[PDB]
Amino acid sequence: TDRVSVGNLRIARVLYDFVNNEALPGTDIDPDSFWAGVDKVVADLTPQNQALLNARDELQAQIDKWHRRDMDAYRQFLTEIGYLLPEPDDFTITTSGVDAEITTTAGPQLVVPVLNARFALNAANARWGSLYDALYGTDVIPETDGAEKGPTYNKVRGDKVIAYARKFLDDSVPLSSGSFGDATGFTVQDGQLVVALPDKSTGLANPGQFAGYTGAAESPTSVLLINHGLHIEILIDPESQVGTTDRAGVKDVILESAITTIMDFEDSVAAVDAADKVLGYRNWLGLNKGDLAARVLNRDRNYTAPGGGQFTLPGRSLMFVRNVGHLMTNDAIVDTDGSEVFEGIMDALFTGLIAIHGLKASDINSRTGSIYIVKPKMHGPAEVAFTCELFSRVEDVLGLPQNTMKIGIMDEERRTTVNLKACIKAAADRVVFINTGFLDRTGDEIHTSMEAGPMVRKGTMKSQPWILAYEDHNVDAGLAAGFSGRAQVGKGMWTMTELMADMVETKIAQPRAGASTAWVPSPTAATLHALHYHQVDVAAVQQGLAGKRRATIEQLLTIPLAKELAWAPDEIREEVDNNCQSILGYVVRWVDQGVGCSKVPDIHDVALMEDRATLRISSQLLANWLRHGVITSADVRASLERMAPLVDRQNAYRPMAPNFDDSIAFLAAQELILSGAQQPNGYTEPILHRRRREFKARAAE
Ligand SMILES: [Mg+2]
Repeated sequence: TDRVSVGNLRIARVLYDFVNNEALPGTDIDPDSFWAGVDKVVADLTPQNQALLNARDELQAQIDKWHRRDMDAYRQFLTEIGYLLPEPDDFTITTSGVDAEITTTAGPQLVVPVLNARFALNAANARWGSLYDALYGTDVIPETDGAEKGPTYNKVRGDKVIAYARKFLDDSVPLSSGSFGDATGFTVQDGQLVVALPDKSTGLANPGQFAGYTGAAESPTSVLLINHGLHIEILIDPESQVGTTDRAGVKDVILESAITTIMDFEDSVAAVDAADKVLGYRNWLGLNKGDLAARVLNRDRNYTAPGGGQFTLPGRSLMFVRNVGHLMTNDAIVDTDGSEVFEGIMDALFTGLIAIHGLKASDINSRTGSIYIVKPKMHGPAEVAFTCELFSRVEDVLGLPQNTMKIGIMDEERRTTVNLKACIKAAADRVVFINTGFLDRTGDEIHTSMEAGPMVRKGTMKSQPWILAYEDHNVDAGLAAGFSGRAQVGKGMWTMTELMADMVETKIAQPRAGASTAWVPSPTAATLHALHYHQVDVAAVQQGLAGKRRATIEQLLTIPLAKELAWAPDEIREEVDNNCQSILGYVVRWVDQGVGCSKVPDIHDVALMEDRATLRISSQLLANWLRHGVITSADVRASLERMAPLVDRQNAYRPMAPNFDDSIAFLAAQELILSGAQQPNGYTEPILHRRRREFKARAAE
């Protein structure tokens, strides 16, 4: 074959070559020492990795049985089987060497598929974004009569955008008197910002909110402000299209938006072989070396301090990289017998190696010397400790200081939720955040209690007792662990990519809940969500929550079982079509085109961002309804065949209809539902990877 032998490993040549020719040069790490290290790490930790997976199956088998055969009894049971462990002693995390974007700044956290270079670059550059563009291009500014979007600039709509932003400025950086709506000009005098009004001139209520400016102080090209640690930059140009119409010549209002971004190797991308992993690793490498070009990465921004000195602000989002979890293997590397090597282990080694470049001036990501890795789908403290040991072994192989590789803990599996304190403690010196990945968490909620009975509709999950308890519990544990000022307390994604007016009105609940960050689907969403952090003083919210215990173990364990006679025929029908539509729209692009993240309109025609987690939920819900007689196999088939044609319509695309059984993608969709109950913890990768590889094979012959 086309593999390279290194000890007990046989590395796909493309991966081998990529590492030696692109990743290693510049790290001082000799190839022979690196590969020997890979071999050693895989050999040493694989047994423990498998053991952990066996533990998951064992626990789930006991739970399935318990249901097939009272909160006090259930809780007692979970304790006996080691599912629910004792609460560890109180403690404070000790993670050091973390950048300000994580320890101090509260703001949006963007996620992007790392296999898409364009997206990745746009996301990295999302650190700064036009509020005008975000307001004008979305429904935040309703397209009422006269204010709708046309092929050319609508002056009326533009005026609404201007007023919207002027109000934002008034609410964020208050003037001593008057409002920005009446400003006529901006000047810097005695290191002070002076806003000219018609009747008089005024300074800032809090002069300290003035952070800088560009151009001559006597007539700045831009004025930099700061609120709750986030920058706001007013651009000034009386000659610009918008400026010519503004009272103070204001051209735009730029907001520091995506403070941090997660370059994702997991749920938003489809990488089933060495070739796919390499495309991802190379983009990750380009990001860290700063030379990725599809467009390029922006340079840092230069300003003059109010006092006179020159300073620079990062023009890029501080990058995290989300490795895959402990489950999957990938043939990018196989042993002598041909057994695939655990993908998570490889990601730690490769993304870690690559991350070293982001620790040096491009020919910088982290100035404090840390590598930020999000580790998803972990189940319990032992799996967290396993990840920490993996990182410890990789640092050794890479010759990096111990604890360089920090971990962003996803709280997205039930066994981690109910043992969250312990999970944090296991990574007390490496954790940089905990985040409530509500989608995966909901998927795990359904699978864990699969045998308990029919679950409530998917949409109903967002407001169930278990998830609300889960959200507050995550915050409580993080704050109790001393996260405020040391690590991020984050919350989930807003998947309705086009409903920005709704996101702006409701996503404010997250920072209000003490979350120093939350996930956004795009640069536009990051800029709009940034608004929330200007309205909410997260640092103050967290201080006020410190010490509070708002969720009981009972609330966390409250299974989302549906009540008797809960739905009507039309309601069950809608739920099935909606879930099938979501599954088919996502899967067809996954299997046929290798796209792990797509915008798929639901039964209500609302554009929803689909990823493996949204898929895990839809497939698990239907698997659960089919499992308990709520719907028949005919209902599932009919929905799939009814929605399939619509998906073909919405879309190098290969139609699934009319001959659905000839479509590998259609078959995958059907398999995910019908075999959903048998998938490990309801994970979609096993099926998705197999079907995607099958497609590639067929396409090759
Ligand atoms: Mg997830």
